[PDB]
Amino acid sequence: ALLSFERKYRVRGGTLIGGDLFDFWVGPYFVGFFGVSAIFFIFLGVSLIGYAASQGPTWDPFAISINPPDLKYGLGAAPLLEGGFWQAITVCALGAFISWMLREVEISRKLGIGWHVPLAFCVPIFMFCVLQVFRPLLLGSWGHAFPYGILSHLDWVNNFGYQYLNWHYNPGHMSSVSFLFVNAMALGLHGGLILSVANPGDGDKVKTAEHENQYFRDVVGYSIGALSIHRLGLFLASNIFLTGAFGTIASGPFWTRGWPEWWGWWLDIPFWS
Amino acid sequence: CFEPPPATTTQTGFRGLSMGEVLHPATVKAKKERDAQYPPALAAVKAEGPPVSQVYKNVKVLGNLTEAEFLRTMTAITEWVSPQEGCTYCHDENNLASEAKYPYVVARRMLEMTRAINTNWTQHVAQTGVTCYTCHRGTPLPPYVRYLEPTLPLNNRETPTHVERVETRSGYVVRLAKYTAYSALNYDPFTMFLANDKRQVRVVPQTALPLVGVSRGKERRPLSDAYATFALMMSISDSLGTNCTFCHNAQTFESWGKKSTPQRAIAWWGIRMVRDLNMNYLAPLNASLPASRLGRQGEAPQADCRTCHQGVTKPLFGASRLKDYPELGPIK
Amino acid sequence: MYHGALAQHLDIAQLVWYAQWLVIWTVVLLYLRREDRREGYPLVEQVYELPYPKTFVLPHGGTVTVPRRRPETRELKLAQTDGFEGAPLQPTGNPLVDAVGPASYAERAEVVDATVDGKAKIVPLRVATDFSIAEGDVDPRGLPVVAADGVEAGTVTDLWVDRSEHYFRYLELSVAGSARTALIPLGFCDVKKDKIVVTSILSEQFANVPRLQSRDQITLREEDKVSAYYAGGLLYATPERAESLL
Amino acid sequence: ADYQTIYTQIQARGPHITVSGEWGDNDRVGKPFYSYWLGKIGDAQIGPIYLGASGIAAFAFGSTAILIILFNMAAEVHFDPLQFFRQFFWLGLYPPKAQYGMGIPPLHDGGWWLMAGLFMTLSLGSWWIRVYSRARALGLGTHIAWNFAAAIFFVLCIGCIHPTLVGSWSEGVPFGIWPHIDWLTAFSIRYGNFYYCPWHGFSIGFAYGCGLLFAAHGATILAVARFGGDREIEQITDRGTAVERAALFWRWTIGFNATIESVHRWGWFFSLMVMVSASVGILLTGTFVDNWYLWCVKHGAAPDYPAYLPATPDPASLPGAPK
Ligand code: BCB
Ligand code: BCB
Ligand code: BCB
Ligand SMILES: C/C=C1/c2cc3[nH]c4c(c3C)C(=O)[C@H](C(=O)OC)c4c3nc(cc4[nH]c(cc(n2)[C@@H]1C)c(C(C)=O)c4C)[C@@H](C)[C@@H]3CCC(=O)OC/C=C(\C)CCC[C@H](C)CCC[C@@H](C)CCCC(C)C
Ligand SMILES: C/C=C1/c2cc3[nH]c4c(c3C)C(=O)[C@H](C(=O)OC)c4c3nc(cc4[nH]c(cc(n2)[C@@H]1C)c(C(C)=O)c4C)[C@@H](C)[C@@H]3CCC(=O)OC/C=C(\C)CCC[C@H](C)CCC[C@@H](C)CCCC(C)C
Ligand SMILES: CC(C)=CCC/C(C)=C\CC/C(C)=C/CC/C(C)=C/CC/C(C)=C/CC/C(C)=C/CC/C(C)=C/CC/C(C)=C/CC/C(C)=C/CC1=C(C)C(=O)c2ccccc2C1=O
Ligand code: HEC
Ligand code: HEC
Ligand code: HEC
Ligand code: HEC
Ligand SMILES: CC(C)=CCC/C(C)=C/C=C/C(C)=C/C=C/C(C)=C/C=C\C=C(C)\C=C\C=C(/C)CC/C=C(/C)CCCC(C)C
Ligand SMILES: COC1=C(OC)C(=O)C(C/C=C(\C)CCC=C(C)C)=C(C)C1=O
Ligand SMILES: CCCCCCCCCCCC[N+](C)(C)[O-]
Ligand SMILES: [Fe+2]
Repeated sequence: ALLSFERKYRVRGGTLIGGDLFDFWVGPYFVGFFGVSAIFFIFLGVSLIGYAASQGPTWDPFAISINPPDLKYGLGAAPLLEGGFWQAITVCALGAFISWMLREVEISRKLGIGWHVPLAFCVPIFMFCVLQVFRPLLLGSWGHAFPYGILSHLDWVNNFGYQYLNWHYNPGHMSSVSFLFVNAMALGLHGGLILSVANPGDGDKVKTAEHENQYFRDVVGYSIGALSIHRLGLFLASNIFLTGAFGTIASGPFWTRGWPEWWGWWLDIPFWS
Repeated sequence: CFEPPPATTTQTGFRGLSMGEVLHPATVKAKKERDAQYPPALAAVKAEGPPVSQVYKNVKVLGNLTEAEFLRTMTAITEWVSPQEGCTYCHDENNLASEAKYPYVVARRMLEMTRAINTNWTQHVAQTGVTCYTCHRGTPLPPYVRYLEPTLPLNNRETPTHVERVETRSGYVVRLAKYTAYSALNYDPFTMFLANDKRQVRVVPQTALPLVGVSRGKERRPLSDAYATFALMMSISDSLGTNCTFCHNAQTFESWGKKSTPQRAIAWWGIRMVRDLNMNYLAPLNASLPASRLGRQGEAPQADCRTCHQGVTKPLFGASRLKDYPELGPIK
Repeated sequence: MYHGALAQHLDIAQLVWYAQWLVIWTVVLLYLRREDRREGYPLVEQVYELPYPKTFVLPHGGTVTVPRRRPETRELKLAQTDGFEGAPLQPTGNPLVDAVGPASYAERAEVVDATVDGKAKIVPLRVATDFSIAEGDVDPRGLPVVAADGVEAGTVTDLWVDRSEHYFRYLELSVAGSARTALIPLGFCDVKKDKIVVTSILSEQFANVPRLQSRDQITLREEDKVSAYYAGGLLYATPERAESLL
Repeated sequence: ADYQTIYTQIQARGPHITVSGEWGDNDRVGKPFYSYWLGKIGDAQIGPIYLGASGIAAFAFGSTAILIILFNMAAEVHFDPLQFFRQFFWLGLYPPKAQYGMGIPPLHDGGWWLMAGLFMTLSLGSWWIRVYSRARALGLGTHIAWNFAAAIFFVLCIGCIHPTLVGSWSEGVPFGIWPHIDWLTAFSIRYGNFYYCPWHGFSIGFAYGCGLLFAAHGATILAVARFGGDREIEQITDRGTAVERAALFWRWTIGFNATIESVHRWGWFFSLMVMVSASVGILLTGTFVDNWYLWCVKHGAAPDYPAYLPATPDPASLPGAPK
């Protein structure tokens, strides 16, 4: 149940809490304190989903939807059926995600590698907090958060967009979408380039770093380099949400009109009006 | 380029659908102050005497009123429409029955029109109704009217720039944009949907699968119809100072039942009302108005949603004078 | 009402829906997951879903077949403390020198990584005389190397440049109180204007940095040995680094 | 902290490397020049660039398309240069507003749009030959060209194939900043909410997946840069501790792992499937599905919600209702 090269890496150490007590594996999975922590919040969360589902109409997993409370309840607590389940499940989700991130730190430390992955994984946790915690706080109600259902969450995104008439004109969104597109393209390019060098076809020889740099210098007149494309990729992916967050938070608390009208700052300058 | 919190929020759909209004309190406050200028009703008067239909010589609409009531209607009408020029805006002092001044014949048609809103379009105006003031706001020219081409500013009491003037061809895209809530949509929804009843606002098929005989080549409506409907909805939204979720669950714009709010059904009646006003009362006044009031195609100024609403979901925040002025309707 | 009826009139979009899921699960389970198992499989301490070994034709002659049969040589340097498969293993000696846990190197080939035109790729600036430090950056030659304990451990003698990518990958330093140089990867180096800070290991541990067979070139296995030593230090330079932080 | 994962502390300079290809060596133009500031976060060298016929053909065809677009945009503000700069984002070149079916539209109502599209397509096709042929010239696989081909196929679907299949040029995407964006809503509305198109779902899953995968992969390689993880080619042919540690990090976290080669196949597949899934969705739209929301209702896949404000009957359906 070990990879051929794995045994030599399976030493004690690198935990943040508990020392030797949780320093072990179940099959391929490292445990650690944050492993135990994660499994607690996951077990609690999935149970509350099951309990909520049992009170609702259906057992169809694609129709299940645990929704936040009506706006009336503000930042207060709500009856379980009427949004309380939603509040409990959000706390378990945060618990599970933060546990998962800190478990990645323990694994990083045991292997003596950089902490870059758990750091990168903080970006989507932040964005979840912007949608479910920071934005609802600034508007004064948990009711502004998105519901936990596979299809119902799309209806929330849809209505949220159309509350600002045309969400495409949101400057934070324009940035976010630009990073999503260039990131998807760059992964294609990076993945394609590596495969092109290691698999040239027809029992021909594997090529070189020099071939990689030459290919892109020929095609676009620049090659960023092998290390730098990995740093760039983390940059492009991360900025999908780091720029997006400002467009989401701005919508309601810092802007109440349609997003097209925002561009009035430019269009309505007196000297060309 | 930003509006400081807090924001006022309402809920128009099931919790978790992100449906409802988003309002800046300073903006709501400024519109409330503007609309608080609605003059108060004049003191009620006892119906003492005979009907003016056999006292005065040229009363074709308000003939049932007694002298004291009729003079009250005339004092209200004057406050609402021409408070600066007074009774002589419409009247020759030497003969109060003279139709010699152009505003007189127009005022009569406007009494007919106001009574028809309050009687035939209750599905839209309910028991709030309208007075002259709803549209006119104390000036003979109502501040928010439409010609058969887009004009800026929206408020005709504001002075146009060189580029806003309809004659400057280079400002056309901006005249269109500021009528569609700053969108780039390349359609005039007033001329297309509100001037008359030629075009259908609905574009979304009511079948899952494409119906044979309306779905290929020249039998299909062009995509431009979807854009145009979108432009009407941007215009209607800005005119009422609201967003799509006031009327729709965006899940299905085309669906009624739980997928639409009662305000959407009222908006539907509003579209029919505006078309009636324009086709049967406002467009035909080009024969009765001076050249200085007409557009470049010889059209009379006409009404859209903003003419009454002026950026509020209910005109003047629901202020009524219906029970104060029953002669403006309804009329059984 | 009929037993076995579903409330579903079939249309082409419905057909293409099932087809798409089929294509996705086929590519993921039967191709991508098969490619994922080319290294470290078969498992030790199942076979029917492994692909046939892949052969690469190398740039400078020869072939390699993956997975390589080269065995793992650190087996006796760790002991099964406990009967439970999941329990961590105990080092038998100094894990930093024995090269286990985060001090582990891979059984990489004892060949000099080469440029496209057959020269050694990673060489000191005393050999690559056509290479320089860019105008504006710190020439670290002559500067002291400060270890974790604040002690000066040696002096920088050279930089090793990657001739293929035009990128410095190692510093060479004279080790104070020995006749030897050591390599350190730039990744373990804080380059200040008046010193190189190394938090990875204590000053005394620069003595046992793996030695190069040759003075002016390095093999792929040697690169791994040098790099792994410093990473070993993150957990083993002091006894309290292997212990939990909080 | 590995400061090298943030920037290059000490930059190297050396002689300009050139790898010879089977053809085209003489079509490389420019003197390479180095940028100290670029060299902090990437390679310092800018240029030279390969020209060739496909390069020049692409630039010529592309420029024609841009010129046609810019001239129609200048026409829309009647060649006032200050209004042009002001209104730029709002300006566009539109497909036909009227229904001419597949009839070639007149210049004033879609003909220019159709010409701009033809030149854009010939530009893309030329650039594809460049991306493919440069790979073959250097003895590299054509993986990039096939990823690029899926991207081009998607542009052909929204620009040309969908309009052809339903038989109207009116359905094409306008040229312009705001106008190309406005099309997204007009199209979603016409076809009953793209959230309810399963191929929109797939395409988004793969796009979000590209974010997850490049963040994870980018972060993983920086995490093992100390061990030369960035030298991905020789880690494929000769597994080092870099990719052993990378594999075990993921195996211990999620319970399974890729190889340094196979993770690039995951990346390439996810990227490709954004464009393939999107293309299938457009091909089905209007041809075989008119309203995605009602299609989901028909297959029992659309959620329902309680009333909050009262259910509102369609006024058009009431007895005595006007048209
Ligand atoms: C009508 C509605 C519109 C709309 C409304 C909209 C809104 C309201 C918001 C966006 C946002 C965004 N939109 Mg957008 N949109 C986008 C693209 C995007 C995204 C790039 C961006 C960020 C998404 C996000 O927050 O994920 C969030 C994902 C998260 C937080 C995932 C967290 C993962 C978690 C940590 C881990 C969970 C683990 C699992 C539970 C584990 C399961 C266990 C299993 C696996 C074993 C495109 C490309 C388009 C196109 C082509 O038109 C578009 C159109 C529209 N959007 C419409 C115009 N959009 C967001 C944004 O940034 O706007 C500025 C945003 O708030
Ligand atoms: C601001 C905008 C948002 C948005 C807008 C959005 C759109 C527009 C679309 C989706 C879609 C999806 N979203 Mg959603 N979303 C989802 C999850 C999902 C999936 C059900 C699906 C595919 C995502 C994917 O492949 O990503 C990449 C990740 C990959 C490839 C790794 C595998 C992830 C795995 C498939 C996730 C499975 C989640 C579980 C079913 C739920 C949790 C299970 C628990 C109870 C054990 C989560 C878990 C979250 C959280 C926790 O924040 C989230 C937040 C948001 N989404 C924001 C609210 N999302 C698509 C869909 O088809 O929905 C029907 C879709 O079209
Ligand atoms: C209200 C409107 C909506 C909408 C309408 C919409 C439509 C109409 C379509 C999409 C499509 C898609 N949407 Mg979607 N959308 C998306 C995400 C996405 C994309 C993943 C996907 C594919 C498009 C793409 O990658 O283009 C980016 C990549 C492109 C365009 C490839 C370009 C390649 C080309 C070779 C580049 C050439 C460059 C040259 C240099 C150019 C030179 C030009 C010169 C000469 C003039 C998200 C994440 C959300 C959220 C979070 O809400 C969302 C909401 C919405 N979308 C709303 C529901 N969306 C597409 C799809 O999947 O449909 C099924 C699509 O057709
Ligand atoms: C810009 C940066 C990008 C980014 C980056 C990274 N992403 C990472 C990492 C990095 C670096 C990791 O290192 C980590 C990982 O391990 O990789 C394999 C990870 C992961 N990214 C996942 C999902 C994911 N990433 C998304 C987005 C981005 N990622 C953006 C694009 C999206 C969407 C929607 O886009 C999804 C769905 C998981 C697979 C995994 C966490 C598992 C977990 O935390 O387990 C712990 C938790 C569970 C196993 C279940 C918890 C169940 C709770 C308690 C109850 C239900 C909660 C409720 C919210 C349900 C609502 C459902 C409803 C909406 C339908
Ligand atoms: C999921 C798959 C993704 C994907 C994939 C892939 N995408 C690729 C490839 C792959 C595999 C390539 O192999 C190829 C390439 O070469 O990569 C370096 C390429 C391309 N993707 C570009 C743009 C893009 N991809 C987008 C989207 C996705 N891509 C999706 C997300 C989007 C969005 C989101 O809107 C945009 C804007 C161009 C840079 C390039 C075409 C150049 C061209 O066809 O020129 C033809 C036109 C000209 C040469 C015009 C002349 C120039 C004038 C003066 C105006 C300047 C314009 C300038 C931008 C042109 C660049 C020239 C310069 C380099 C000297
Ligand atoms: C004995 C036994 C087997 C028991 C099992 C029973 C069981 C289920 C649980 C045990 C019970 C206990 C006590 C548990 C404690 C341990 C514990 C905390 C377990 C957690 C269980 C759990 C929650 C599991 C779910 C894990 C999870 C979040 C999985 C999601 C997988 C998904 C969807 C991934 C998305 C990303 C994706 C598409 C990846 C595919 C490609 C891969 C693998 C990329 C990762 C990757 C990258 C990114 C590289 O760059 C790379 C570079 C060089 C080499 C390798 C890699 C590499 O592998
Ligand atoms: C235009 C806005 C008017 C203003 C301002 C005033 N009046 Fe008027 N008046 C107007 C009309 C259209 C009519 C005909 C009404 C109808 O039912 O057809 C009238 C009528 C009169 C009369 C009756 C005169 C007669 O026919 O003999 C009187 C006495 C009268 N109006 C008086 C009056 C006064 C005193 C006003 C200022 C307070 C005033 N009118 C304003 C139109 C308009
Ligand atoms: C909106 C639905 C209106 C209501 C209610 C009333 N009026 Fe009106 N009026 C309206 C328009 C769009 C116009 C055309 C523009 C114009 O200024 O001509 C008018 C016109 C008049 C006029 C002529 C004004 C002029 O040109 O000098 C008069 C005298 C007038 N309207 C009077 C009037 C009265 C008395 C009303 C209540 C009974 C009334 N109007 C209602 C729009 C609307
Ligand atoms: C009430 C004040 C509304 C607001 C705000 C918005 N819409 Fe609307 N919409 C409304 C009505 C009454 C109608 C039907 C008009 C008719 O004559 O039948 C519509 C129609 C649409 C449609 C077309 C639906 C169809 O069946 O084809 C769409 C696509 C639509 N509306 C969208 C939309 C958007 C995006 C809005 C915010 C910008 C919006 N509407 C606002 C009523 C109201
Ligand atoms: C003056 C003649 C009007 C015109 C033109 C339009 N509307 Fe209107 N609207 C008017 C009144 C007097 C009222 C009643 C306010 C009340 O207290 O009942 C309304 C009401 C609405 C509503 C309902 C708002 C709510 O319930 O909060 C909507 C949604 C509405 N109106 C929309 C609407 C549209 C879309 C119009 C143009 C097509 C339009 N109205 C024109 C008066 C007048
Ligand atoms: C069958 C017959 C007879 C003929 C067939 C013709 C044919 C195949 C036509 C095909 C047409 C097609 C595929 C059209 C597609 C159009 C599309 C997808 C347009 C999309 C986006 C347009 C955008 C973003 C336009 C932007 C315009 C500008 C920025 C103005 C140009 C100015 C610049 C400075 C260059 C912009 C470069 C950009 C990357 C920023
Ligand atoms: C080892 O891998 C890689 C390189 O090293 C030799 C590159 O040089 C490039 C090319 C990167 C460039 C031209 C940066 C410009 C921006 C984008 C989005 C491509 C890619 C894709 C890559 O994968
Ligand atoms: C690569 C993983 C992506 C998985 C996301 C799910 C895509 C299929 C969507 C089907 C259900 C959505 N809808 C609304 C069309 O029914
Ligand atoms: Fe890589």
